[PDB]
Amino acid sequence: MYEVKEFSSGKRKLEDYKSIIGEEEVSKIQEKAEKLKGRSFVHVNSTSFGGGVAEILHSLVPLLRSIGIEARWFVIEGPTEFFNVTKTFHNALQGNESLKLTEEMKELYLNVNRENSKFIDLSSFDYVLVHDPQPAALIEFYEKKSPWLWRCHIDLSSPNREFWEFLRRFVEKYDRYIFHLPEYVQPELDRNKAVIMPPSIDPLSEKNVELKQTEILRILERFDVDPEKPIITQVSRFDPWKGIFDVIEIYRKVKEKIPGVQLLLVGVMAHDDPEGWIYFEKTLRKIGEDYDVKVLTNLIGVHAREVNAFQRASDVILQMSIRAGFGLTVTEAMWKGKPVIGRAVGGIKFQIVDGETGFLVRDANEAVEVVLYLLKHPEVSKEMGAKAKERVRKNFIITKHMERYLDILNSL
Ligand SMILES: O=c1ccn([C@@H]2O[C@H](COP(=O)(O)OP(=O)(O)O[C@H]3O[C@H](CO)[C@@H](O)[C@H](O)[C@H]3O)[C@@H](O)[C@H]2O)c(=O)[nH]1
Repeated sequence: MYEVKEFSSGKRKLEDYKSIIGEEEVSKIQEKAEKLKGRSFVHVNSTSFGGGVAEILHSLVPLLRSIGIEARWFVIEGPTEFFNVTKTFHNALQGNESLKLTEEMKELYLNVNRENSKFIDLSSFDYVLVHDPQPAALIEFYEKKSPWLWRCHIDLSSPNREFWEFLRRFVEKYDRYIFHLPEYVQPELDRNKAVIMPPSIDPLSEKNVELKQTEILRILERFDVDPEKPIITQVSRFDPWKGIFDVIEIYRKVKEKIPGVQLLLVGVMAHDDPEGWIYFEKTLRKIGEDYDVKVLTNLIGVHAREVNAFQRASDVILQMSIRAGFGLTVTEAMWKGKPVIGRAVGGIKFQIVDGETGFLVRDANEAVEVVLYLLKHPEVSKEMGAKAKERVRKNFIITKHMERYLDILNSL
């Protein structure tokens, strides 16, 4: 079990966001952090590199620090054989009731947890937060003296029975269980001690920070995107249920009335995700040689900062997921003032205020209508975008994220 000490976002402090949330909110914040002044608020997880959870803590910990709380972040150490099992635990918990949990695995898991628990006495802190499965087992290797919080970053409405009955012996312990949406909350738990906390976006990160016109254009000219013609875009992982083929249908139907429209299929995916790289190949084959369609991924060098450019350069953003988690991509788009068109699923139904900040469609032909509407009526589009930005500012920003936690500690 290592520790953060440093960070990457730098010395992020509530002040760096003053301009974004106004002083009344920075105040309202500091207030809620006085009643928790000089306290212990530790975070534990699998890694500080790959992941959004990691990307969130790098900004969140410093932030908690600079507000009066002695935040601190410890990570977990383990051999490949430990992560692979957890990779399984993961997909097991998110459905896929074909994986088998065995004693070899249980022993390994619990042991890794028993060991990494002999490095830092977690029970000594005023409050403890454990992120995701991997370290859930820690809670039974110390005697509770303070509240323990379990933060879940995955779905738990239909988990692999075998695996949930095991993990649950750890989760049921913690004082509160935190889920992104009110659908990931397993019944085996006590709804009274459960907390809904949508994730958030950090306005100042690579993925969401305001770039300069010139850089956007460089990134555009680099992947052959014409900023002078209309652009529609869907940012998402390449899997069978993100509506990627529907977006292609939409782009084609729209293209009949607007022959210059361009479709941007953006998406970063790990090199060990065959499932993903196979749907990716399938997509290119379906698109055929229509180069007005740009398939942008990390293979070709697309990353957070490039994705940033692509979203900003878009006229309309789509998210035709058929099955979705919270949908941070919809959030980023809303932050950049873009009207989103998407399906009523998971987090997408909660973020989009139909008719106000974007539209919720049921199929592709309806998605086609609104895309043409918006394209034809830019001022309207600009409107929905502004509102969408406000919605995020007031609801899904890393500061409203923290303030949510602060609310959780004063409620213990
Ligand atoms: O191709 C991609 C895909 C994701 N992102 C980033 O990831 C975020 C969007 O994530 P979404 O695409 O919102 O993530 P989900 O698909 O909703 O993640 C689901 O699946 C995960 C496991 O794979 C679970 O842990 C989550 O709880 C579950 O919601 C955005 O902020 C992006 O910065 C990219 O930049 N490019």
